[PDB]
Amino acid sequence: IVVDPSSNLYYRWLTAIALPVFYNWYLLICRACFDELQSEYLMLWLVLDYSADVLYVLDVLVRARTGFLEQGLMVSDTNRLWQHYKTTTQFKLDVLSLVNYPEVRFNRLLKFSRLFEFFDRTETRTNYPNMFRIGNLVLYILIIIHWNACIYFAISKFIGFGTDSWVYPNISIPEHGRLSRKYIYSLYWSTLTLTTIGETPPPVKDEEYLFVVVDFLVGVLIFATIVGNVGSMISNMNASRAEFQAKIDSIKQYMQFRKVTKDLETRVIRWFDYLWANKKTVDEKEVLKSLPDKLKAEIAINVHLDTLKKVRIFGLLVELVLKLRPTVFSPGDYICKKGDIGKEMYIINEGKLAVVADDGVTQFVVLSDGSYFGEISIGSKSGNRRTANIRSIGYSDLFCLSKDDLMEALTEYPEAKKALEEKGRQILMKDN
Amino acid sequence: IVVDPSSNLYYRWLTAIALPVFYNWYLLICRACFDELQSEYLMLWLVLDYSADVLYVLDVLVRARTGFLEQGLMVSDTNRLWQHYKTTTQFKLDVLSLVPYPEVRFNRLLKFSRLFEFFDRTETRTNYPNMFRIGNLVLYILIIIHWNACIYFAISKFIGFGTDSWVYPNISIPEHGRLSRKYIYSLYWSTLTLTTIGETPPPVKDEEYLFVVVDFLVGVLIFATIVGNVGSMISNMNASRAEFQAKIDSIKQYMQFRKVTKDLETRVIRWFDYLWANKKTVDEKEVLKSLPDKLKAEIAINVHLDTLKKVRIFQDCEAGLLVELVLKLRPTVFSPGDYICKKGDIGKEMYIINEGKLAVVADDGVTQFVVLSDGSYFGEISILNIKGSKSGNRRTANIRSIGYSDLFCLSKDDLMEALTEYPEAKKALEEKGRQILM
Amino acid sequence: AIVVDPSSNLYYRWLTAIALPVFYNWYLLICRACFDELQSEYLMLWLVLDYSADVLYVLDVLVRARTGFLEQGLMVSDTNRLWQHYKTTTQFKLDVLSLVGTNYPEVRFNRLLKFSRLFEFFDRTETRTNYPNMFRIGNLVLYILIIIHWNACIYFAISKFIGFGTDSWVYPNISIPEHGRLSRKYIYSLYWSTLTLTTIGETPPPVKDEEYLFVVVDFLVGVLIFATIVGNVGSMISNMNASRAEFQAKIDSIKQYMQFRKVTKDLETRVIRWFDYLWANKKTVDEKEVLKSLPDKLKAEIAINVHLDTLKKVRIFQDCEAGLLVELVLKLRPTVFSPGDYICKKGDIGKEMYIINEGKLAVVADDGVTQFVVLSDGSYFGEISILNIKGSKSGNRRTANIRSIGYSDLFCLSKDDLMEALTEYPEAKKALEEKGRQILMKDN
Amino acid sequence: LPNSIDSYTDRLYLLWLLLVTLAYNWNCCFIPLRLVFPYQTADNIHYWLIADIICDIIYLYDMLFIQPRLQFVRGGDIIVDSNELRKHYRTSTKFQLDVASIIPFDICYLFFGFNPMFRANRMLKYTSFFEFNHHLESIMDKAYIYRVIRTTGYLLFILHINACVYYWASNYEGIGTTRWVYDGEGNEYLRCYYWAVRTLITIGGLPEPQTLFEIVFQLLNFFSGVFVFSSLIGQMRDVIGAATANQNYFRACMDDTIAYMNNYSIPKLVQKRVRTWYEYTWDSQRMLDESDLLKTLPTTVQLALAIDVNFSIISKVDLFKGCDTQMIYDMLLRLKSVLYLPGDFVCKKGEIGKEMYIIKHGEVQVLGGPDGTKVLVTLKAGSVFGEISLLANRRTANVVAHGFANLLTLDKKTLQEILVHYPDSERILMKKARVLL
Ligand SMILES: Nc1nc2c(ncn2[C@@H]2O[C@@H]3COP(=O)(O)O[C@H]3[C@H]2O)c(=O)[nH]1
Ligand SMILES: Nc1nc2c(ncn2[C@@H]2O[C@@H]3COP(=O)(O)O[C@H]3[C@H]2O)c(=O)[nH]1
Ligand SMILES: Nc1nc2c(ncn2[C@@H]2O[C@@H]3COP(=O)(O)O[C@H]3[C@H]2O)c(=O)[nH]1
Ligand SMILES: Nc1nc2c(ncn2[C@@H]2O[C@@H]3COP(=O)(O)O[C@H]3[C@H]2O)c(=O)[nH]1
Ligand SMILES: *[C@@H]1O[C@H](CO)[C@@H](O)[C@H](O)[C@H]1NC(C)=O
Ligand SMILES: *[C@@H]1O[C@H](CO)[C@@H](O)[C@H](O)[C@H]1NC(C)=O
Ligand SMILES: *[C@@H]1O[C@H](CO)[C@@H](O)[C@H](O)[C@H]1NC(C)=O
Repeated sequence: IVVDPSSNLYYRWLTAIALPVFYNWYLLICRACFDELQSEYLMLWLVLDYSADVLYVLDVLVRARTGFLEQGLMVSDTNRLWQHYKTTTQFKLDVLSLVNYPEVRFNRLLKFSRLFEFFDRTETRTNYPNMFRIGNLVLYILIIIHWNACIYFAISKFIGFGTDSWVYPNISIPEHGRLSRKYIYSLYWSTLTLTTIGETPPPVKDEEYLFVVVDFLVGVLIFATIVGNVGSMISNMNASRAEFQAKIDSIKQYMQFRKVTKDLETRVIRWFDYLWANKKTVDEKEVLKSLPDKLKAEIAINVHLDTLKKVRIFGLLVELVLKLRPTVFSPGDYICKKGDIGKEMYIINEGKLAVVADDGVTQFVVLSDGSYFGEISIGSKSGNRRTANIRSIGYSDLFCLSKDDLMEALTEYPEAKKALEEKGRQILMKDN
Repeated sequence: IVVDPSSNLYYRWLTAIALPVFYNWYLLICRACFDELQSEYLMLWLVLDYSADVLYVLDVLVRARTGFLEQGLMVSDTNRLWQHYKTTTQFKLDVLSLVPYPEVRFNRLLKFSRLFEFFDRTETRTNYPNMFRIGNLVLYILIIIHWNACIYFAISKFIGFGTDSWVYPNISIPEHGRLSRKYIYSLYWSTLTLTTIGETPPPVKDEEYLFVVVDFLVGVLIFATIVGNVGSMISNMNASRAEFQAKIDSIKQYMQFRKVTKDLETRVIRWFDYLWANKKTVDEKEVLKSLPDKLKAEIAINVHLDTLKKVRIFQDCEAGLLVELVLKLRPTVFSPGDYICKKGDIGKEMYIINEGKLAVVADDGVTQFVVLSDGSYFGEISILNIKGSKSGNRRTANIRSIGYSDLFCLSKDDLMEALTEYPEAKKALEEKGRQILM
Repeated sequence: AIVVDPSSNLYYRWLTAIALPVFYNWYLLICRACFDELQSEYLMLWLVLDYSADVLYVLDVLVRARTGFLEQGLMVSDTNRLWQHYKTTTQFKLDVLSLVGTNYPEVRFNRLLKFSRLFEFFDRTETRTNYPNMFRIGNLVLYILIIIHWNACIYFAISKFIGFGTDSWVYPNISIPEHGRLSRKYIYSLYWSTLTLTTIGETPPPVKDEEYLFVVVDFLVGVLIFATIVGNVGSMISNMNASRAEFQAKIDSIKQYMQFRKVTKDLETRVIRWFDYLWANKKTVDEKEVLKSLPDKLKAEIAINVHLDTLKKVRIFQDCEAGLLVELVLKLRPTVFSPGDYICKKGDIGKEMYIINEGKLAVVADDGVTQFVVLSDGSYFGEISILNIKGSKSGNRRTANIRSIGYSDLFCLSKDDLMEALTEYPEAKKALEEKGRQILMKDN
Repeated sequence: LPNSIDSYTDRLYLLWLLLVTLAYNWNCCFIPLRLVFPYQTADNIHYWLIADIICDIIYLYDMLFIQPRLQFVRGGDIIVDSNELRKHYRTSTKFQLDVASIIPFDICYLFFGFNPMFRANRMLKYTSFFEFNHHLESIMDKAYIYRVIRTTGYLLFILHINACVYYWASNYEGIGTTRWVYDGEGNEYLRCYYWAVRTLITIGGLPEPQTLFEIVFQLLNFFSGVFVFSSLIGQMRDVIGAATANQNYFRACMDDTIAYMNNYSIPKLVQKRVRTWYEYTWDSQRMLDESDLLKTLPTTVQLALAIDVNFSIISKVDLFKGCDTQMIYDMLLRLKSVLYLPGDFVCKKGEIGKEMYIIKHGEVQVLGGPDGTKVLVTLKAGSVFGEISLLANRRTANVVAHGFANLLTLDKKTLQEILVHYPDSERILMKKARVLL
């Protein structure tokens, strides 16, 4: 057997090893600082520690018998795999890890790297990354508050219960002799100390003074860090929406400075409402330039042939959809007025447009998702211009394309070259 | 009949239905937990709850008659609207928020999406987006503080009033027994718990210990949300001033490190202060590129065509060259006393004077020959021409500014792309041919 | 006439050995002047440490009179010029003011004036370190331990001026053996100072009006300075990610684009596997982006000294020259393609030329996966359709189908960058042209 | 007192803006204090009236005289005449706000009690206060200490307003009646300011409020204290970050470069060479590069800054004289400053030359002896080398930097592009090449 780190089996094993490391950190500092859960029910810690021990040695076997990506290929030679694993600090920590019995159980905490690999893999893999970031920083403040609650109960056990007012009170009293009372009061003191709140009892000895000073300074820096990253995450949750409202506000400030007319004001605001409520508010040319060009062209052929498998006369478009550049035209706008110069051609995708001749009247035909706008402008007594009025009837999208770009993508297709020139000359034959 | 989801009739319905949702949430969790409200203002809550039922039923009717787009055209087929509304999940939420102790109205508090949609479309629509983000934030934290206040009073009613210390005190006494006293002390408790101040009486039972720990952790995450949010709102309110002051101290620190001449520092610093006091410090094309092409032409056409109809190309009706020019304008302001074109040198552009006061001067000292005002266009000699009576492609004179002049620019290749299929290339040629004679 | 340059290791070792005395003075002169039992009990330890700090301060004057500076590029060496540029500066007057019975360090407060040497040490350690964000977090922790300790001593001086146990706010009456020990005095006054500057306040409330004014001034000094501290510590602990957050934002925008545009699940997990590969093999830093600021000699030097595995094996690099090889790798940019995809097809245009570097991809036939020959690192392809072959059967058309067998780190190189490279180096250029022409004769 | 006071080149106008902000800040700091505290008794009432008359005379003298006597820009040109600028200040909204400010309520002071609430209409000069703070911020050389002092002044002012409202609430409920209120027995302003710190900072530890008005006051004070603490402290952290932005950007770029070189394999001598390059460019540039900061300016002011520094440097030298000054202007525009670490070669013999260099603040050397070790000439700052770019091509000698040299590059493409515009200078520099063979 051999497995790669991209495998869904490997992610499922990262889940099943993310369970007992989290168990071991949380309940092992709770056991080794409380010394009442053990003496109440040892047997659950026997069966859970046996399960965590066999999952740790199975993680040693799976981290032995997984492979990597050397020279672009996965590696299956198991003796060199064992030598590569044996020269690694992760296996060094694992044989320092796998040497009842809460001291060697406390030695079984050193496999945190599986939990960090779980957090990366889930942070990339999920479709609720924000859920994950809210969930793992809530997990980090609960582990910090739990370890500080158990450190407080160990300091109170080292001083003595109820010797003075700072420590836990006397456990001969049956109200302070419940394990639920011990854990939730030490958690409440840990919350009051770590979140810098106050209304604790005031300390009256020197180790209590040094510990409350160290705990308040760790409380300020841990409060700042972990409950400032939650502020950065919950204010980076709406980020592209914040950039879109930034674009809206900036355009509205420029229009309220420049004293523009009210119909243009509400047309621009309704264009912004169209781009918000139609969910097309992501600018793909700016946020999708950092991808490499091959996967950029692969997602281009995928989504553009999924929208555009309604191809005209010439099937196989692997070179013609390279530089499709969409633009959204508002309803009531004219694509080209009656007699203008022509540079670029427009194809229709998910739009419904129509032809005019006197700007509003003379609808000859409505237009489906088939053909071009600028098959003429690219002898027949004509050339290099458009002679048809095309008003945008609805909220359409239309790709634009360049003549030199289609010519240099057309040098491999002479059949499409002669088909395009023949259908443009045939359109001039039915027009002039 | 159909409503349009962009129109102001649907936005007035959005404001008229954002009221009962906010009433429902706020007064709902007040009424279910206090019970002096429920047993004392019963006719008022019955009138307001009948109004909330009939506005939820009219909201079900509006979403059964709303419109939605299909390839740029909205659907007027009401069977298609009702079938698409039945297939989406907002109808299932809108029926589960209307099926008949207000546990019935706890079922009714389920239309949460409409208040978020109202806040979103008001953040789009209104002219005070930072004020509306401050108001949205303040309403969110007041809803959290009010809900936690009613949860604390229900925990005190479930344990028993005045038996313990951390619980709200005994209601038999007339001090802490009025309903205004109950609600104001309970909201005082929850603002001290949620903003991590904690001057409250400490808990004495383990259930109250657990509730205070859960309440403090929810409160410290709410404290982080309002610190980051309010700080980001004030920084985005002063973001233009912050970026302009970063540009000012960047330029000023660079020039004071370089030991450059002090009147030149004062000239460029007052130039930037002119650019901020004219509010032109953010550029046009960097936000009109987020605008599309036809709307960029429509936002550009009116001001620049009205200031380009004063200048001397307005003789005949060749406005396609003018819309090709005003799609290609580069507005650049000039400090007073600064020469635009020094004489006899290279020329890469043509200029349109818009709200400036210019003077063609002599070389050594300033002797004003002619005063070019708004309405004069200049710089047309640095394009292709005959010999005439002058030399080649250079600058024929010295032109400086008198005051702070705003200038449109027309570069070479943009004028060549705009300078096809029109006789005003030849008309500008004969006008500058007369100028290079005289 | 031995000058010390300010960039050497000897100057930095001297900044460590002077950065100590200054921190000992700033940490313990206010503490010896406030807690009087530290001056009363211990005397010989402060005598030995204070004589060592005095001789190190006079040694600091003797080093700064003989340090160099950068004037017209070259390091100056004339020690009279060094002493003149020392003595016409404010640091000379601050050092002679810093270097002006045996129970009073209240005249010894003037030796706190080498804050310049302490900040010079922290700037040179923050340059010369290897863990910069860990050292800046340690620097801000050292600043708040200085401020908390200084305010603890200021609180005990105010309590000694008012009178111990006179009222509830001050330190209590020190004739009691509980409150009387020196360790109890310092740790309780540090507890009061952390509780004031941190703004918690489990402290007793003040009584006298001078105590009210001190607690108002101390809470405002706490709020402003700890506002600066918690803001800069939070910005440092958000700056310690710096590449894991931008990458996560880019994969969040990619996955929002995937769930919006309804791209199919196999290609969705393909781009998931691509971004997992680029993070896990740590090629997420873009070389020409993060070295956009360096000059050409440093960019050429670093592109030798990271791409020598390319440089020692490629047949272009088999007989060319050093300047040709460094302008080529300086104009070379690395990509990586997923396995089983098409880098370049049969019939297309020739835009880029490609070099194998820790990749293993074979040239394939027109349909299917039938390997012709594998091409390991050192081989290259592209040159026939990039450079204009005169004896060719076609022009600007690729002659074979090339797919990727493994995850191959490859080098794009444009025709424009290649013709800019081959300018007055024609011998290897025609050697590659005859190589491409003879494989064209094999390749019809 | 002229008719034309320059708004930015007059220190006496800035000192007058200091006097009108002292007469504004007196009202906005001592209206509440006089309104709620017993400091305006029958003894010091003429002292407070002399201060109010002095600030009202500064108000009236400023608003009548100084307001319409500065100079402003309208219609593209600077305005210098008196009557049109007087009508401009009349048609502004600032004059309407200032006559809304000064309503002389002394007729009601002689009728209806000495009440500073009648004088509290004089706190409507935020335009003059923010004009003062903008003028002092754009005049001051290191403005990051003044923005911090302005935020600390805002914090001490909002604490002063909360201390006055706390003493008003205690004086409305009766002083010392309950346990929440102020009870007397000391300095009244200091104990109420202690309350305003311990509430607005959200510390706590006060007495607990007892009745309805003090519970809703402590609740609204703590809530607005959370928001104004997290707003003005966030403003403090923002102005400190905007201060430390240049060094933070430089540490970010050097952090990414040294982390990249440690992430890959690069030896420690090249690591030391790259970090001493960064050390020298911060100790001599205080910036990362100049091109990102300079290229966001317009063309004539970029030409002015570059021509002032580098055309004074190239007008020291006369090797390129007898030539077109406009060619020197465009060549001045198209330069890039490049650094060279001491000991290394910028160009070796046998290489292709495609640059030209003019050394500015550096010292380079040539090496063309028996093996390129004997230094022929040492060109100091204000000399030139190149000429293989101009010969229309291998390199003659080994040019090495002696110290931390700083060179201005000049490319072969742009150099031939500027020399094919001007033929006479091309002839003169070709004669310079023919005598410099
Ligand atoms: N002239 C013309 N163009 C039409 C008509 N119907 C559709 N079209 C398209 O409209 C066009 C507008 O741009 P083009 O000149 O590029 O080419 C024209 C045709 O492709 C019609 O009846 N007349
Ligand atoms: N020299 C000159 N140019 C003028 C005059 N009136 C208008 N202009 C324009 O001003 C110009 C400034 O730039 P150009 O040299 O490019 O060309 C010149 C003319 O087009 C005039 O009286 N003299
Ligand atoms: N056509 C072809 N190219 C090959 C072969 N083996 C290696 N190559 C290289 O693969 C190439 C792909 O790009 P080019 O057309 O630029 O030039 C071709 C050759 O340099 C082969 O068998 N056929
Ligand atoms: N060859 C040479 N160059 C010199 C001498 N003195 C100064 N220089 C400059 O040194 C140069 C080094 O670079 P270049 O070849 O570019 O051009 C050469 C000259 O400009 C000299 O004696 N010989
Ligand atoms: C707790 O109280 C009992 C008697 O009430 C006493 O014997 C015991 O010593 C106390 N515990 C401690 C730790 O002192
Ligand atoms: C609470 O109120 C009831 C009402 O009569 C009273 O009997 C009881 O003693 C009160 N409890 C306390 C603790 O005051
Ligand atoms: C402190 O205690 C001693 C002995 O108890 C006493 O003599 C002295 O007066 C006390 N001082 C004060 C200020 O209480």
